[PDB]
Amino acid sequence: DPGVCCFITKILCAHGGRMTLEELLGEIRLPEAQLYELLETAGPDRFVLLETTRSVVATTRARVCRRKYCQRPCDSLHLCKLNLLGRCHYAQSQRNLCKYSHDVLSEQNFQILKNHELSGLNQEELACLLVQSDPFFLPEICKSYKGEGRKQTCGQPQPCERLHICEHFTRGNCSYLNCLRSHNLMDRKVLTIMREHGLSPDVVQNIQDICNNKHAR
Ligand SMILES: [Zn+2]
Ligand SMILES: [Zn+2]
Ligand SMILES: [Zn+2]
Ligand SMILES: [Zn+2]
Repeated sequence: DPGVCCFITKILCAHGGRMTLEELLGEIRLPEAQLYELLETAGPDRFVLLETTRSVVATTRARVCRRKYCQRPCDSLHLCKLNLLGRCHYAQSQRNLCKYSHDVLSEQNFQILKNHELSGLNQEELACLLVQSDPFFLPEICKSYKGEGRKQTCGQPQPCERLHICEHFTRGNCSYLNCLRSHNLMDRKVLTIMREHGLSPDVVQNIQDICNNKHAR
């Protein structure tokens, strides 16, 4: 019923979603070329390789459902976003119930996880993977932001609290060679907003590197 529990995915997700190639090699006990074969077969939509001496950042094409009022059939995951970010009160309150599933390993999600080679991961491992992969988990992007070096139509009378970043870049589909909108998630103001939303700079760095990878398509 479940798919195969993937050694490489398992190890990366247990180690925070990124490891150096040298670390992974030590864990898997293979010659470098044998590991590269495994990584290349899964492809860049699952394992991002970069120079950091190289590292591997785990990702997935699995995404959380974006429908307002979903009914079957659906090919996406159904779960509580805020919960995976440690930001859902219902994880503490006994008053009423969250409308979103707080169990990523639900019957409903089972087949989707299998379709994406994610069987045999626990909720902590899945959350690590998803939060650095699905743009759904990012803070809102400012639609008033048109690009760098422009008098912004936002920010008055009160400061803008939305990210001044390219939304398409975060979704892996910015088609500009020289985009006018920032692709720099590691900017200090961005990191503050990410942090408040529940994303640490280390998580954002992984997101940055995954998005850089997709932009280089
Ligand atoms: Zn759905
Ligand atoms: Zn919830
Ligand atoms: Zn703004
Ligand atoms: Zn862009």
